[PDB]
Amino acid sequence: IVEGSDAEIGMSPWQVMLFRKSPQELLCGASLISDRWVLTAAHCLLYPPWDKNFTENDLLVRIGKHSRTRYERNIEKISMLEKIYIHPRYNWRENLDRDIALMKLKKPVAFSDYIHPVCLPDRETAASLLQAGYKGRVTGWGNLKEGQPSVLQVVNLPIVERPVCKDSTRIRITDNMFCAGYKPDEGKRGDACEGDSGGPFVMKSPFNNRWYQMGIVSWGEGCDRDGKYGFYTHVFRLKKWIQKVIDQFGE
Amino acid sequence: DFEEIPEEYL
Amino acid sequence: CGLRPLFEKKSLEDKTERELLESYI
Ligand SMILES: *[C@@](O)(c1nc2ccccc2s1)[C@H](CCCNC(=N)N)NC(=O)[C@@H]1CCCN1C(=O)[C@H](N)Cc1ccccc1
Ligand code: NA
Ligand code: NA
Repeated sequence: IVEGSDAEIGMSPWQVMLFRKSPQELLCGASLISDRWVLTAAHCLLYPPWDKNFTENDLLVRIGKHSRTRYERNIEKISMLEKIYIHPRYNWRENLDRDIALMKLKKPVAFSDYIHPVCLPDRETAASLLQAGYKGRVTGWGNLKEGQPSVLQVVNLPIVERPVCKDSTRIRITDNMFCAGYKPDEGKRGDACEGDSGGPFVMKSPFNNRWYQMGIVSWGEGCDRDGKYGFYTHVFRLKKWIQKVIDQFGE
Repeated sequence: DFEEIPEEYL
Repeated sequence: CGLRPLFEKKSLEDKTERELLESYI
């Protein structure tokens, strides 16, 4: 995160850390959606240009974390994956279209003051909130500048209109993506940045005041550049896919 | 600079 | 889902959630 602040404790209890056993190191962010299911960016697992192809055995999922680096002895819970599921039509060859994946935990995690799932949007929730101008919140332990924070960082950013999104870049933008950030005029800064990938873009419903995950940190060019925006996986558009695997494989 | 984790985990 | 133990649950608000809510016209 760029230009964000330290999270308060228990502010984002669905925040997960994707963790490499060896070298043990931070892979990406992720989110807890139930006691056995984690949502991440498919590019955190599979990205051939960079020679990335993780298997279950390669990873650890860390939940209830605050510190980037320490093992939080009576707070965090570490889990093993039972299974990874990537969007069959994820496009790693051109634009990261459908950048989403689900991870099934070996054993269900117990909820706590620090560990609690986020909701998945519904058509009407998506309808009223996914609006240009409306702000969302991003969290992660990624790069501070286009180095690494000691504690979880948070930033609030406004949703931007499709055309502006589209005119900011040469990559082909699809309906499975939205972009967020301030306009250079606007004069407020903030962005996600490398290492933030796979983390949640959440909004708080003013109707039932629950936290909903609208997006997943996906890609950008640079971090906090003026005239540029972060891109996120549009979670609602991909809901059915999600519905499908949970319903065909777990819970 | 990652502090070490419980071998029960790996 | 989405109701945080240390916040919604005790009816406490985080330091910047209002910036969110105020943007929802
Ligand atoms: C995110 O943190 C990561 N994913 C990986 C996975 C494995 C190794 C390391 C990391 S970093 C990062 C988030 C960027 C957010 N930026 C802004 N909001 N400003 N994502 C990436 O770096 C992705 C993954 C591959 C290429 N990425 C890019 O963002 C490229 N800069 C742009 C790009 C987009 C689409 C196709 C190819 C390149
Ligand atoms: Na363009
Ligand atoms: Na920017």
